[PDB]
Amino acid sequence: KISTSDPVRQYLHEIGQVPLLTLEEEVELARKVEEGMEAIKKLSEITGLDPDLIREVVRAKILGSARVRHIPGLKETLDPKTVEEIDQKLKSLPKEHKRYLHIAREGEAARQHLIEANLRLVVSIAKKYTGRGLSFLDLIQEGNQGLIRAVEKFEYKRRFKFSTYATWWIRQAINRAIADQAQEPVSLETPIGDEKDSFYGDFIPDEHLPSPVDAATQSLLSEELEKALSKLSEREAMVLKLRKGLIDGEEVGAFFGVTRERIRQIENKALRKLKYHE
Amino acid sequence: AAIDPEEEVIAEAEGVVHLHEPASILVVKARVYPFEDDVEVSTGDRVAPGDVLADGGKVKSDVYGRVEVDLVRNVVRVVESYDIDARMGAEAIQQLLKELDLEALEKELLEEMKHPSRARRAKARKRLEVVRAFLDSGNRPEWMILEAVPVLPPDLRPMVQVDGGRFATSDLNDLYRRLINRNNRLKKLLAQGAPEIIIRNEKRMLQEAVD
Amino acid sequence: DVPSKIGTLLDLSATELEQVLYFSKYIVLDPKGAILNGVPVEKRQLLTDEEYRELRYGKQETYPLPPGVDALVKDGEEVVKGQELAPGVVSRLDGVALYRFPRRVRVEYVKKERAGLRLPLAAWVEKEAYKPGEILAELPEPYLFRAEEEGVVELKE
Repeated sequence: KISTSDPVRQYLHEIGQVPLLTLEEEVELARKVEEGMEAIKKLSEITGLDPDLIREVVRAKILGSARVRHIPGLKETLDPKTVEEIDQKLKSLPKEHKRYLHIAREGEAARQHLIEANLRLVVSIAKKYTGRGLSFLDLIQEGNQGLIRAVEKFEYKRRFKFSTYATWWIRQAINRAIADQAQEPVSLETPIGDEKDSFYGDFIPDEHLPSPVDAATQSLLSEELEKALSKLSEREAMVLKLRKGLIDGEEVGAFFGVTRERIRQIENKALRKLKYHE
Repeated sequence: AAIDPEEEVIAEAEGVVHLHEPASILVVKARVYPFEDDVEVSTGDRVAPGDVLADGGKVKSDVYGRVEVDLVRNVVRVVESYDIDARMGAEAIQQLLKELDLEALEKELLEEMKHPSRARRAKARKRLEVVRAFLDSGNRPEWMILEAVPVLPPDLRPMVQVDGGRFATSDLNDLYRRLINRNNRLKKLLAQGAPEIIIRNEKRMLQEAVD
Repeated sequence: DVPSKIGTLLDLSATELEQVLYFSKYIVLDPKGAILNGVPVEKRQLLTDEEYRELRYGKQETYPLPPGVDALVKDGEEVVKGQELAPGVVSRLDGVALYRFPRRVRVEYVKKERAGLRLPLAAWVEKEAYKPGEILAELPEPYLFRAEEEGVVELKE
């Protein structure tokens, strides 16, 4: 049925089942996660293997079974066959080192239990970006991306709690994706005039295919521009080169650090000599 | 051990360690399998009775379940489950379709059709139609679900400049962006670690936007 | 589409199974799902998140305690169907009681010492089968004999 309320009684059910004990469990899991982090690092040391690699082998073992397989640096490696090789390499490693495996396991599974508990927060966050130009579900999913992001960074040592730490990283994922994804272009099919049967593609003719003077012009343009750009002192050129043409619009803020007089001055004089060399 | 090295509960002269007040109480259905000497096989795995449970031979657990590892009481609980191949959404059905013998289902339906008495075999007839359809000069039913989506060319769903700073868009492109969005966020949701209900929510979104 | 092309084909509740599981998280057993429920492996059949969680997770349960009470945490080992856990804390979910998150903890230091006394000689009044709580000497009318020594009066509760 209608997925308005489905992923809500999805979320609020296991958050109903796990609304974290504000301190107790909350931190219980954070600690476990760091325990995993370091267990993993020392395991990298003992095995000569990659930290994120061990990380992912653990992850694969916990979730039961998965394709998974994406990592920084590389992108793959044989999954069902090989992962167990890594597990039995964990089985050789005596009590002393085995311990780190047991703990890392508990850690990563705690990490997931944590996110699962903290999702209703994402819900209530994304609730205040409703009519922004993204779907509520799109909003929330970006939020959850932000909360996972928060989990990977969080240092429980410094006493402040995850609720308000995560708040930020969620707001960041949301306002991040909002800029990209979200008077706009009007749809191609609308009743025009007498609202009978006309679609607004009906009414518009064709002009030109080649749309020329684009590639060739830019080709001459940027090159010559750059030629004279280079032929005068780079301070002056570059100033309103990038001030006017690599971010935004400012003369008040223009100077790195000289007089408004001097920017004004050398700007103008630079242009002058640039246009007509004597 | 607590946060600050400042006053943590350091051990005094020998003391038997009892506990009074829990915050809550767990009632998991599980088997308690202590181990004393040597190590084991860590939290999470499947068992029934497996191979090498605890101490490296002595202990082996009978009942089917999921492994936990207790570092305090050096015990392992074994909760009720095993690799229970349970799937949700289209992936599951892709599988279902791939494992189907339409020849077999044909004969099965033949019998299902004629032999049961009337008021029933109507739907077996209608079902037979589609099976025959497939096994006729027809194709294999596993393509009935998608994992590759063709994109329509662009000029058939074009983009243009009307009256100045307005543009106009074939409605199909906003749906195609909807689906690029969802599918990509899915990929990076698998990359950036994978809590189930969230990935499902995304997968559901994905279905929704293909539809 | 009217005859649900896939829902008719696959042995399906030719409508609601598919609607249900495609869009939602609902499930059907892929190949072998060995375990228990009130029937064995259900090769083709479907279920809710409740029963499914009751298979991926097992059968966990939370029982809350007002900041003060605690009956049987020491039973961090056993529990039955419908067990008393505290004053107003039942538990029908039958499994194994487990200590969650503690507060109070008892350290017993167990101080040793050594002391003297004086008995009815001929009367058997010393067994090694006696530990604490146990009998020492019985029924001599009376005792008042010489505890040879003297000093300052000191008594412990």
